[PDB]
Amino acid sequence: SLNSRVKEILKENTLRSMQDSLHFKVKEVQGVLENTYTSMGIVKEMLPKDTKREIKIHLLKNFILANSHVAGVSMFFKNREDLRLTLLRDNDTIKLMENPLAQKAMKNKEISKSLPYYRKMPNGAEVYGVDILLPLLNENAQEVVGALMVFISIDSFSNEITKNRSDLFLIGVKGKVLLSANKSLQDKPIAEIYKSVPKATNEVLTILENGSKATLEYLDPFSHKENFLAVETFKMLGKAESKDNLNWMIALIIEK
Amino acid sequence: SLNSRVKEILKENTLRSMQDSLHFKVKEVQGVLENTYTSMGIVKEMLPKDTKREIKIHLLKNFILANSHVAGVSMFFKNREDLRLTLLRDNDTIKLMENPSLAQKAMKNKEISKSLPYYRKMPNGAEVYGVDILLPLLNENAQEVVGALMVFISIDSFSNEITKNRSDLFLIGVKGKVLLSANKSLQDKPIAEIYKSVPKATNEVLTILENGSKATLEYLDPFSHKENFLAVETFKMLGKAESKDNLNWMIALIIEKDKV
Repeated sequence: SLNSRVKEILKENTLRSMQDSLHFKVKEVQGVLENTYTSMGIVKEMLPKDTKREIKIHLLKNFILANSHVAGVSMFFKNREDLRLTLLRDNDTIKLMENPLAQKAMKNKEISKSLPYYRKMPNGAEVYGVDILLPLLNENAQEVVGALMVFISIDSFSNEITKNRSDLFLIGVKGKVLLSANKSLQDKPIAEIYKSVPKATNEVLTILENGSKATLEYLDPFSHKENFLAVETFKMLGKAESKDNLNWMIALIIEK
Repeated sequence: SLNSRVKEILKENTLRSMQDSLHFKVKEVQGVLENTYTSMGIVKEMLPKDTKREIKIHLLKNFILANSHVAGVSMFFKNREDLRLTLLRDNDTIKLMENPSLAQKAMKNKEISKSLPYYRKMPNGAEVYGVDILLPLLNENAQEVVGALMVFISIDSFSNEITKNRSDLFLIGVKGKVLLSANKSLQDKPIAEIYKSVPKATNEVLTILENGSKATLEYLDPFSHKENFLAVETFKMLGKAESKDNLNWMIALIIEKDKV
């Protein structure tokens, strides 16, 4: 008898310890984004200052070199044709000459972000990432003079999500898998992938809209064994306010 | 027999659990520090570029405004006496001064250096406990040192992570110096002396500090006169950066033994 009272107490503790482990991982991903956004704020303020084009390229280059999860940055200046540049990682950085999200951002004077997409890199590879768009202001902090685009590599979060583990999912807009040990799931919705357990995907998709966190059980269509699932949301753009600031999600699974 | 076996089992789970809680706190503190180390790396690279004095000050102002645990930032140029400036937090604003800004050794070293903890006089008359991180500024060819950037990290500002809404955590530094705890009068004192009534405990902690490990133990608290569990964990204060001046800091977590 008391065996069975012990087994329900231990299951409670398994679920809560799983939730703590997920929370630790969420904070780790938020802290990567926050390191990047701190540097990005400083570049945003310094890029429109009264500096030669070459200073500005040094600034963008050192921003990317310092931020491992940034795969490229772009500046566009309204009234300067020599300040419309992209930098992308290759071995070090490659400079290349030459906009709805950016047009929006300059007009609302507000940080924007794109949906996840693949972008080609100097060595023919394709990096899955999101653009973050920021207005650049003149000295008086009122006139918009340009835009800064930061390409955040979602693949870079392999250091946090898939490194020596395969039990973690990074989930994004509308249930899309952004990153997971199984690269075949990238860019596909959990509603498609996990159609065999509709209560689960729909409980998960609720938590993703509502923010919040939760645990459940579901039958994994790949392993065919029963799995504990724990999910937890955070705001990808952090504090901000922008209409574009959505919940991302990290999911953690454990075989029952 | 079932009761004792289960009680030992629960006790290990409890130590293990407070190590998890402490590791979380260590990564939060290291996250805060990484905000600053990433951006001071950019500042380090941009400062000696060919820009006007007024651009260099804007960059320093932006750097300190964006890093809440930075309480002062300074630039020194070997050959430009107009670029010898300090920005200090003055209550809620920033205060520019041109004072006479170890910094020798930093410029001779070409690696990132660090001071020992000290009490810095602030413009509002208060003293802030922190450390200077010193970064050399290199010319174009990355080979010759033209000056230094110094970043004063306020240890006191980690109260948000260590002592806000709790009193069970300690930040510990060089040779067991207490850097931050809820009992303000421990600051800057060695645990060897604070906890002299438990010499086996301090010997163990001090050993973990030098070996860069983690552990748990039990000790009788000289202040509450109750027995405590104690978990400790070291981390490299400068994080990923190689440096002669790097060392282990530590966070410690205590819990009254008769509450778990």
